[PDB]
Amino acid sequence: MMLYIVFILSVIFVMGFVGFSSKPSPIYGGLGLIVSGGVGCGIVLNFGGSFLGLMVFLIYLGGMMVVFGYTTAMATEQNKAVLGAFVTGLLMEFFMVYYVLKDKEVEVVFEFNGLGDWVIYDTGDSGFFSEEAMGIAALYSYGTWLVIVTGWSLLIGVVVIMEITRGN
Amino acid sequence: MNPIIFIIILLTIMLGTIIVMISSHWLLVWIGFEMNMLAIIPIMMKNHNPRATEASTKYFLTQSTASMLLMMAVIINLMFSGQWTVMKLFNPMASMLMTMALAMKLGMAPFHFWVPEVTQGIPLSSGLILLTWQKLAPMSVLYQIFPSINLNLILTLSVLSILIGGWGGLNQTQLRKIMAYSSIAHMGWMTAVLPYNPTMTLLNLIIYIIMTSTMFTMFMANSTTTTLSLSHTWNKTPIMTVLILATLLSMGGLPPLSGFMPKWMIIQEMTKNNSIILPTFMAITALLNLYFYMRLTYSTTLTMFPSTNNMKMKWQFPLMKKMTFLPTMVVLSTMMLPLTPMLSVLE
Amino acid sequence: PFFDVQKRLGVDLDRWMTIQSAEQPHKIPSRCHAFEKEWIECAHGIGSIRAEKECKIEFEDFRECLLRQKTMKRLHAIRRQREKLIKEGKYTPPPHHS
Amino acid sequence: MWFEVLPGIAVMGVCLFIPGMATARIHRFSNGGKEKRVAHYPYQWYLMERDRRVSGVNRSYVSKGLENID
Amino acid sequence: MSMVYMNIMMAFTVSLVGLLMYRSHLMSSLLCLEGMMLSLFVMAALTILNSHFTLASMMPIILLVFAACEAALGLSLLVMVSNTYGTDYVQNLNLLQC
Amino acid sequence: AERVAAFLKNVWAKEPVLVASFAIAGLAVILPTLSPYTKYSLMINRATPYNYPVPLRDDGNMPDVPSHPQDPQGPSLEWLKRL
Amino acid sequence: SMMKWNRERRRLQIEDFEARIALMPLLQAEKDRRVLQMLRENLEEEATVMKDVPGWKVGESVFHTTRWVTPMMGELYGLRASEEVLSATYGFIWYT
Amino acid sequence: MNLMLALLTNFTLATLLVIIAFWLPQLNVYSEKTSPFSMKFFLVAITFLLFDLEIALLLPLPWASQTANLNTMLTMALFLIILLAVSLAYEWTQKGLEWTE
Amino acid sequence: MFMINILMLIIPILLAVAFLTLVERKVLGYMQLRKGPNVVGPYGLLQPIADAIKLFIKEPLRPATSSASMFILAPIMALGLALTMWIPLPMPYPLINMNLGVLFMLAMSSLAVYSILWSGWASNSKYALIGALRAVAQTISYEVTLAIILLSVLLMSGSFTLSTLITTQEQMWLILPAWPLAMMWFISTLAETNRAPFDLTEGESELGFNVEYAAGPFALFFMAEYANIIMMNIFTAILFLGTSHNPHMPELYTINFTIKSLLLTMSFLWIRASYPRFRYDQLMHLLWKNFLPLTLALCMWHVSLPILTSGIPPQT
Ligand SMILES: CCCCCCCCCCCCCCCCCC(=O)OC[C@H](COP(=O)([O-])OCC[N+](C)(C)C)OC(=O)CCCCCCCCCCCCCCCCC
Ligand SMILES: CCCCCCCCCCCCCCCCCC(=O)OC[C@H](COP(=O)(O)OCCN)OC(=O)CCCCCCCCCCCCCCCCC
Repeated sequence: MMLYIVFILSVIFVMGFVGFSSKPSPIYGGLGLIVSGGVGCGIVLNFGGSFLGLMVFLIYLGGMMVVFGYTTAMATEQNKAVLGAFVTGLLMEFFMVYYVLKDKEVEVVFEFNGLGDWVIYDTGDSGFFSEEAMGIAALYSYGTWLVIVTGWSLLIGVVVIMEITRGN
Repeated sequence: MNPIIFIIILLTIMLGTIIVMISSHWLLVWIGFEMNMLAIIPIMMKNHNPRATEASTKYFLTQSTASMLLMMAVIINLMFSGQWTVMKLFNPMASMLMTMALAMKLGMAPFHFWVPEVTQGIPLSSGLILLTWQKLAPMSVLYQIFPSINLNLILTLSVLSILIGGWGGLNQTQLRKIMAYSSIAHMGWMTAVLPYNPTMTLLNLIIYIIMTSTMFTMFMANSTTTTLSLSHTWNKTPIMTVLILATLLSMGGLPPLSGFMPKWMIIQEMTKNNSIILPTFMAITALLNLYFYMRLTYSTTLTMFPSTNNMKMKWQFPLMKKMTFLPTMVVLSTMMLPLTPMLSVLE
Repeated sequence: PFFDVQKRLGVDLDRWMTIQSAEQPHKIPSRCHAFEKEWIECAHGIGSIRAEKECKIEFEDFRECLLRQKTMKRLHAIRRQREKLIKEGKYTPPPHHS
Repeated sequence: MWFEVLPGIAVMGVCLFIPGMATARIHRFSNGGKEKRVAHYPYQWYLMERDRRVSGVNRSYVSKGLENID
Repeated sequence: MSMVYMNIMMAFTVSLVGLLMYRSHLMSSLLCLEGMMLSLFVMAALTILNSHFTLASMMPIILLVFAACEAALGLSLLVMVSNTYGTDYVQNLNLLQC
Repeated sequence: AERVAAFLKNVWAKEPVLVASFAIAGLAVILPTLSPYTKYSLMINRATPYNYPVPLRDDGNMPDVPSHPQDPQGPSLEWLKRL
Repeated sequence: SMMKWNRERRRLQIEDFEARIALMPLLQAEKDRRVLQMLRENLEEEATVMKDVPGWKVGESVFHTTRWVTPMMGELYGLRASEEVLSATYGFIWYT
Repeated sequence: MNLMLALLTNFTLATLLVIIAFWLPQLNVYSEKTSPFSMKFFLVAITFLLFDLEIALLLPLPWASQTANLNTMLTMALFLIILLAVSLAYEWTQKGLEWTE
Repeated sequence: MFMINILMLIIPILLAVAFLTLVERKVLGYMQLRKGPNVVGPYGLLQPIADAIKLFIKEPLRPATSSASMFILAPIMALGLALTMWIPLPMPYPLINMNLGVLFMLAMSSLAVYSILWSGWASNSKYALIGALRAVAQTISYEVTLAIILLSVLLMSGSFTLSTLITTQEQMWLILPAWPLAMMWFISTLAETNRAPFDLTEGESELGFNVEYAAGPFALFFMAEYANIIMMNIFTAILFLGTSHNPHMPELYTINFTIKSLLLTMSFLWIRASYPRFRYDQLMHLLWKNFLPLTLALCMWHVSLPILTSGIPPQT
């Protein structure tokens, strides 16, 4: 059952989404989105992306999601619909999991397969480097245009937010 | 707001739209949209009142959702073709989300409920940017991916926009809402001819921008935002009523004014493709636009509405508004029909 | 592009990351470099109306190397047949497959 | 006096020495008296797996020298 | 496609439906908006890593940087909505009907 | 000449931290242009052999390409052993 | 001091990298024979498993081209033990 | 598998201490006892987020120094850091980094 | 054997934290002209054990928390993450030999803010929330300088591998070429762990967030907090005071490396006894107006310095 680690994580990934998509109180909604983020990194790590997976923890979970929780505790004033949506979500997940595990082929918009994610991995690698790392480091040698527009947007984010929040 | 920061924010709105038009990569197209939405919110919040705050919120949620759908189309297109180039999409499901993402950004029906409300809650100058400049970026992408757009989807969004823009405008007294519904109606024409001749999509866009910019400029000169407040203009600036009459008649497509040229050329490019029912239905439904334009002509220029006593104090001061390019825009909005063959410069 | 500023100025703003058979750092190839190259060289210059018909063979191969749909159907068939014969006493896996 | 503070330091010092001493010894015990192989990059992993096939016994740390060559 | 893609692709659908059905809180919907980018982040990274599209390994980071900048702009509006009506309820934002 | 001294001696008294920050950042932007060893950084980076040196089919007219690694022809890393 | 030591470390990296280059030809030759053997081993089992199927060709390519295509994990370890498959798929990612 | 066991052990151990901490004294039987949004705090969080994102673009610098285009690489590296310092200056002069009303 | 390895790392950590409480109370005592614990066991060697038993058989409060599930999640997360930050530390051989270990420690360290934020919610007290917000704003502010300073140091090392820092310092400590960064790294670690002169949480007369906790749950927050004090000082010694590694005598490394890690942990106790406490607005200005301008400037200097001397480290 360790060969299907990626699929097991993806199932937990969806269940978390059904958690905060049903929209419980914001405190619990943010809690469910942290669980999905951690599971999301786990999936990316098992596909060979280590820098990308860790960037999720540092920037997404330890960054944005901290600001989300920080802003919730200060501007949120700490039902049947929630339970109804949550139960509806799990049932659809169960049936999708049930069928892809029975006949190993499901057609919903796209043709999905059920053999196992491991069957599409590359079979040959003998490099003395990390291919993912080389691509990201190319941001400075190849992505000159990307660096300029991204940096300017971040600078404008500082200017814009101060304008919006002044109130006068 | 500091004047220098106002220039910087505006140039970022332009830069976002320019990045979309010069990019051969879907990531830079998406970055262009994000830089555009980030910069335009501060000009909508500039007056610091609850209505502006509500308008900026409804705009953010709509444009944020539209951008997420667009990025989902790009990734699906990457999975099925292994490339990022800005061209025809290689999956029908990617095309639907891409076509629907752009429809939401444009404001086409039935993704239209935010255009009347956002345009109403922001100043006139912000509305002018929203209804003219913000339409360039989505139309640029449609110009490039039209070979793969679902015909029944693009023509269905076009027909609903023409209808909903027409009926919505009849029941309005606020000027900002009237232009918003007018903007929805003209979008349907631009996307109706897109599968057949994209050149006429640009011509109708160029003419619409010129005419719409003229109307907002004349409203801003007298600080008029309601039908009644516009009816005092005859007693303050008589010349400005004659210019409003001419532009309103132009927007309605009445010959021999400029606004008849796109309606004329779009009907031509659709009958060549044996499309007879749609152009007729489109042309007849456009009479709804001509009606509530004519209503403003009755209460502004063709009749003299009641005035107030304090108006006499206004006669002693001039107009200090900028009214930039107003003499040039008004002439281009009315006297360009004899130059119709010039559309070939757009090819 | 709507405006071809890059071609006019001869500046490569964003064309270096459009395709996966372009120049990569340290000459690292993509898994489907050969298939992408073949389709690109088939459809070059003839417009997309013709390429949709006269380069369909290359395109189907490229899409087979991307999503591997046909291969997974074939492996799935073999696994079922082996499983069916396994639960009848009619098959015997060799020592090096166990 | 000040030197009566040392006995607490010795206990705290010893507890921080066990984790380092234990890992070094356990690796050598489990790797036939050698350091545990370090495989950060794919090439190193490929060699280690190859060593597993060459050992006869399915163990990466059993090295075969010239005496295994004819 | 594959088995993992189904759940990632179904996680985007859940968040989209969650974003299109507001309950009361504005903060709740912003989470559904940041769930959408998380699913897109994972789905793109899976495609790029599996195909050895080396130069595209930087794209998911750019997706994360802009999506977080947009999220910051969203929270700022939520704060300014709460400083006016005393809560982040969407039903209060109904002045523009007329 | 006296205006600058008065200005510099005032920030050095009231804002020593900022004065240090700009001096350090200013050196990071200037020295690489004037440094004679910046060219050796590129040569070291180009000399590192991550990939395999695929050999070239011999046609006869290639006197600058060695037939064996230990032949004297081809690029030399002697400058690196002495750096 | 840092400049000197870093410079010595680059000369050491080249020496370590050149050892890999000197060995790649032997490792490439071994890998080619190991990949082909596993493909042939699967070919035999496919023939036995599907000798009586309604219209099945043994070892039929799914590509129109006749060019050599690198096998994926499913084609090599399709019918092997889970432990061997687990090592060849997640072994590197899970090592330490 | 090793990293998975390490995480399982640490959090499993922490849970045990927590539950036996809430129950061990409950093996005892003690008599039942019976019976504003701040704007500046929000701006600190947002300023951290925008700074934190810019750090994400700087983390791959050590690998970026291994390229053969050091002139281009060193130009963009100093551009990102300079832009990050420009954001700090803008907040500093616009009274963003203040705690007085 | 790996499972034995994990326990050989966890239990000694907790024992070290237990006797750090004693050492702290006695070093503080002698700097104050007194003794500290010397009655409970010889030289107070049984004082830590008495304190532990007392807390775990004392009745806990568990007030009417708004959730009652965050109240139990907060100490699990704090202690769970605190032990997890030790697994990649080379002493000299890591339990888990990560390629991006330095980045792993930043990632896990930035998650410790949730236990501060969650415990604020659970307390259900409006005032206790304000204290949690100030603590959270302090932690995120000072991990901006931790990330940039670490990046600057790694430019002289070449990788995020923690064991490569040992090779980098095989001829000389990094404290020599990068002492200005070491100063701002050392102070940034005090602010992260809410240590004097940066302990506003425990700094009564202005506020703490963990005020509603007593007995065992309180000890769990305490244990996690002190394990982070040892861990950050072990990180500092590896980063700036590299110890030479002899593969044949690994114990030699561990003894020298432990002595450095203790001396840096005692420096934390030394600094607590010597200075008064910062004001909240004053430690924020120490970061956004003094450290950050220098950290950004030194980052520019350290990106360019290796290039202009031809001293770029190897990638591997
Ligand atoms: C050739 C190229 C060379 C390039 C590099 C050149 C570098 C030149 C030197 C630059 C200056 C060096 C930087 C030093 C850091 C300055 C930080 C700063 O902001 O200072 C002002 C700051 C505050 O300055 P301030 O409060 O006095 O005022 C600031 C400015 N005004 C007046 C406008 C407000 O000082 C502090 O950081 C306060 C310290 C808090 C208490 C810390 C307790 C110290 C305990 C002793 C620890 C000793 C270190 C142990 C290290 C162990 C490591 C293993
Ligand atoms: C070519 C590539 C590099 C291009 C870099 C271009 C971008 C630079 C980005 C810098 C970061 C943004 C900082 C900009 C803000 C400057 C400070 C400021 O805002 O001015 C405030 C100050 C207020 O004045 P006041 O307080 O009233 O009175 C005392 C003032 N001294 O008013 C003042 O009087 C301040 C005076 C202006 C500050 C000038 C700073 C110049 C820094 C360059 C120094 C380089 C020297 C390097 C050589 C060192 C050799 C040892």
